[PDB]
Amino acid sequence: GRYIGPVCRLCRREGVKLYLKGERCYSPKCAMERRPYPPGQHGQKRARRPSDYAVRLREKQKLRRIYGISERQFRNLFEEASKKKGVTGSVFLGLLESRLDNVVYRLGFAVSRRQARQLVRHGHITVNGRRVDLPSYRVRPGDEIAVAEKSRNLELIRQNLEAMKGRKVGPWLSLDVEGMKGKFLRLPDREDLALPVNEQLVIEFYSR
Amino acid sequence: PTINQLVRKGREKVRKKSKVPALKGAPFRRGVCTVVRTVTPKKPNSALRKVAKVRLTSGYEVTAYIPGEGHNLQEHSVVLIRGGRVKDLPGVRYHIVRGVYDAAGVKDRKKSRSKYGTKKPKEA
Amino acid sequence: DFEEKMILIRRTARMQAGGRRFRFGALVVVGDRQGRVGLGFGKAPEVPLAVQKAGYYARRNMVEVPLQNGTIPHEIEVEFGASKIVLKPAAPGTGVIAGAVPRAILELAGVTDILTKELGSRNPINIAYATMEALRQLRTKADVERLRKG
Amino acid sequence: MLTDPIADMLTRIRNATRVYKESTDVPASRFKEEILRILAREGFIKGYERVDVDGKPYLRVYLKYGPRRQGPDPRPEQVIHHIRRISKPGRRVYVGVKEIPRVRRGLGIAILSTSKGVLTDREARKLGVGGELICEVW
Amino acid sequence: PKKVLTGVVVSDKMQKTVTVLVERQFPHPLYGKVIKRSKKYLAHDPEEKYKLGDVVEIIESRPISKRKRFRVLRLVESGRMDLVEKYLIRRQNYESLSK
RNA sequence: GUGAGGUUUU
RNA sequence: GAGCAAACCGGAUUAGAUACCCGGGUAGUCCACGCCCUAAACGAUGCGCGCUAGGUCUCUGGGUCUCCUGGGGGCCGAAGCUAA
RNA sequence: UAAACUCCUGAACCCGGGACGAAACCCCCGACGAGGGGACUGACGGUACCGGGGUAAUAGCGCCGGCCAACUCCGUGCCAGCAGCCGCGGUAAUACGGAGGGCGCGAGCGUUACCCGGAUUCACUGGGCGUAAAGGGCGUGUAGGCGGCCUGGGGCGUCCCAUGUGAA
Ligand SMILES: [Mg+2]
Ligand SMILES: [Mg+2]
Ligand SMILES: [Mg+2]
Ligand SMILES: [Mg+2]
Ligand SMILES: [Mg+2]
Ligand SMILES: [Mg+2]
Ligand SMILES: [Mg+2]
Ligand SMILES: [Mg+2]
Ligand SMILES: [Mg+2]
Ligand SMILES: [Mg+2]
Ligand SMILES: [Mg+2]
Ligand SMILES: [Mg+2]
Ligand SMILES: [Mg+2]
Ligand SMILES: [Mg+2]
Ligand SMILES: [Mg+2]
Ligand SMILES: [Mg+2]
Ligand SMILES: [Mg+2]
Ligand SMILES: [Mg+2]
Ligand SMILES: [Mg+2]
Ligand SMILES: [Mg+2]
Ligand SMILES: [Mg+2]
Ligand SMILES: [Mg+2]
Ligand SMILES: [Mg+2]
Ligand SMILES: [Mg+2]
Ligand SMILES: [Mg+2]
Ligand SMILES: [Mg+2]
Ligand SMILES: [Mg+2]
Ligand SMILES: [Mg+2]
Ligand SMILES: [Mg+2]
Ligand SMILES: [Mg+2]
Ligand SMILES: [Mg+2]
Ligand SMILES: [Mg+2]
Ligand SMILES: [Mg+2]
Ligand SMILES: [Mg+2]
Ligand SMILES: [Mg+2]
Ligand SMILES: [Mg+2]
Ligand SMILES: [Zn+2]
Repeated sequence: GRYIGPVCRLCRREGVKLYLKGERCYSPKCAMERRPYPPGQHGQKRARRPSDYAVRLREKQKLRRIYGISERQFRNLFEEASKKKGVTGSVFLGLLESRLDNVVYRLGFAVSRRQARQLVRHGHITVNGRRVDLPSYRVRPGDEIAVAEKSRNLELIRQNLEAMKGRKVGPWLSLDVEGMKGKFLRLPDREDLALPVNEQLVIEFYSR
Repeated sequence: PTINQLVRKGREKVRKKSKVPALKGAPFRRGVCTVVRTVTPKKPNSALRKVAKVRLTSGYEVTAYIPGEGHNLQEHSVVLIRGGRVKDLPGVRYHIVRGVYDAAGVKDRKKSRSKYGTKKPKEA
Repeated sequence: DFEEKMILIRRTARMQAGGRRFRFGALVVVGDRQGRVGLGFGKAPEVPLAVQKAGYYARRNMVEVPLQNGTIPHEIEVEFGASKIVLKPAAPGTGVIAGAVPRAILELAGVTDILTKELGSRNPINIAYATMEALRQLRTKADVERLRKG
Repeated sequence: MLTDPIADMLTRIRNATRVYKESTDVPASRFKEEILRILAREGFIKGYERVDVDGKPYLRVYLKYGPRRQGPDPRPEQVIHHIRRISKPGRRVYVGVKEIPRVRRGLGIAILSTSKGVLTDREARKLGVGGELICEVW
Repeated sequence: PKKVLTGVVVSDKMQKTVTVLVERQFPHPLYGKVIKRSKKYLAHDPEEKYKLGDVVEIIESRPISKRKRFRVLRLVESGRMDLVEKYLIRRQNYESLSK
């Protein structure tokens, strides 16, 4: 219920290529090829410079549209992000990366956030028997995560460890492919958690 | 100024007042319109705009504006009031919410539909 | 190898007999994100000369911004006419909180975190000259220690 | 009258630094004596001594500046940028151990008045004292 | 911990009692200025030794009247009639503001 | 040392 | 109460003079009295003290009068101030 | 990629099970105390929840000249209207009504009334008084606010330490 509809529409208005479909994104058919312009019948208009409100608005979209967590679901996350003691623009990224959408997706149990959100949402992916139908769970550091025992032999999970048959994901997590589980070890940093988002011009907009 | 004058005299409060004279701090208030004669606007614009002098329940009688593409009002009509101001009229500082049982909204209205108070336009 | 972002375009006018003319004055902020920053105010009747001439007017001056922990070293209160710009330091990762013109200058000089506020007037020319006058007062600890040798 | 001779002495400082005097005078006092080893301690002014002009106890003030650098306003930059007295008679100012202002983040300094003599910001944070905030050079 | 506060005698015109105001210092809670205010604390004098124009010490006790609570314990000094003028000239400055 | 019967706003 | 001069009476001007110009002319302007409470009562700058380049024209006290030592009245002008 | 289509999970729906909240009061042994043991009780509720089977199955609101994110056509020709301000509509209206598109939020979205900040627009931090509003027409003088140098006392104001206390 966070957003239902055209999702590759947001890439053409966003600019830089976004990964939110999986098999369509990594293939050369992500609709960024041959259609660079933003949607609508205006599209390739004159090269008008976006305003300084509009640039940080599109930066709100490059922090918000990919993660999918909405705005009223997002101001509170920035609020305890500012309440934590440290660099808030670096703690906030891993703080959103402590949720069962992108912890499970960075573990690779899904091909996109719309498979991690839904397959966690039905209640399959469990935290040690305590099955969670709810991707808003804050993942503790060092949490081991496995799929359901009935979900170990589905027609979609077998296509959801296919690319990650032993993929060397970065040091903010670990995984066991032959045990079909993982372990989110510690919170990810700013740069080695490499996603196309800028840090500096975000707290400036959210403090206004 | 000086600190002794700040102790003796003291700073003053700005004492702003209510721009709308509707009593009891009311966002909305029930009223009865009397005469719906028109008022000509100010210098830059000219339009035979719709304006009804509406007496309230708090003993007042004010000058109100009718928004939208026409209206459905009579002389003994119960007109709920909103407030605000109309810029290019000399006495009007009230608006009328279309959607109350004596002020129904104007048909063919589906863009500012909740603002002008009509239900969903039924498909055919 | 600078960035050279123009931020203000003003259309001025003077009265000639029969019909008033035009003179375009832009406002170009130039920088390279490593402390070098310049300001230019041009005079040209048409727009790309108003941006280019103010560009070279931003290029023939240069002032170095000292950067301690990626940001400005100390707070300042500077009055340029009626505009009273006040800058303050911040923690790392706090944010570049500024008005329109320090939002248009400090992101060209390269300040990571700034908490500033002006008082009095709202003229962007006086906030610009108040900003370029303001950052010249920025000193580190070392250039005060080697100044104070008593 | 000389209602504020201490602010008059700080006006000798901030007035002499703008017009670039080598030496200037101030009428002597034991508290004006007590101000000056902070400035000579951190290098604001050079020294001070009890002098006598026309049978009057006075005090010399020896300013210093920077080098004559090239550019507009070729007169050298001052040690203080200025001084504003906080302890006014119209509004007395008293601070605690935690009511210590951040005097230009650690660049300038404020002079306080404690019961154990005249004492400053950093050794007020280290010693843990409090008193009447005299002035604040920055 | 009954408070022992110093006052000054400005009037003993009524028998078996003294009219004593107490000066005190407190900063303003917003502007921060040490200003001197006063408030009269009527005290009982059973010995009739404290004359007009004294500087007395005040201890609270059990009340005998409306608007009496305190009594006189001791005199610190005496004789300074100039402060009694510093009240009473304000008593003869109120008549110049009327109809 | 010297000058105005004197004007109205489209 | 000499002159001037509100109000007012006549001459020219103009559609119009009750105005600018002219002829007289009324309190008033002048003196002592008790009052009245006002302004462009202005330098459109409250009082007092201390510091901070000078040049230039005069008043005034003293000397060692060539120039200096105090105060006061104008112009330009360093730093500084102001939106100028 | 929006739709239909191949595949999957299947919210709703149905079947079965059933809770912490409850062990005390009450008796027995024991020296009527101390200590140990035994017995009754659920409105919520056949609910939250568990084990299965099982249907792809709701979406709208406000805005689009600048402030502030987002534009083409048709009709209206100072009329109908928008409107928080600047202000538009006089046959190309990017400001009106409609169609499409886009923007922001999402089971929520606009509007109203009040309060704060914005507003340093009561300035204690954080404003002025020659010309923007402002120095009383001027002086004496009451109260008050203050106040030259040096030495000594008081520790009242001021500062520091421990404690009571600032409940929940
Ligand atoms: Mg769809
Ligand atoms: Mg008009
Ligand atoms: Mg302003
Ligand atoms: Mg004319
Ligand atoms: Mg005559
Ligand atoms: Mg004068
Ligand atoms: Mg001369
Ligand atoms: Mg002379
Ligand atoms: Mg002299
Ligand atoms: Mg002179
Ligand atoms: Mg001059
Ligand atoms: Mg200058
Ligand atoms: Mg789809
Ligand atoms: Mg199928
Ligand atoms: Mg099935
Ligand atoms: Mg019972
Ligand atoms: Mg028994
Ligand atoms: Mg028992
Ligand atoms: Mg028991
Ligand atoms: Mg029952
Ligand atoms: Mg039950
Ligand atoms: Mg299906
Ligand atoms: Mg815009
Ligand atoms: Mg609009
Ligand atoms: Mg505020
Ligand atoms: Mg305020
Ligand atoms: Mg102030
Ligand atoms: Mg002002
Ligand atoms: Mg004027
Ligand atoms: Mg004025
Ligand atoms: Mg006095
Ligand atoms: Mg005194
Ligand atoms: Mg003193
Ligand atoms: Mg002593
Ligand atoms: Mg005490
Ligand atoms: Mg409490
Ligand atoms: Zn895509």
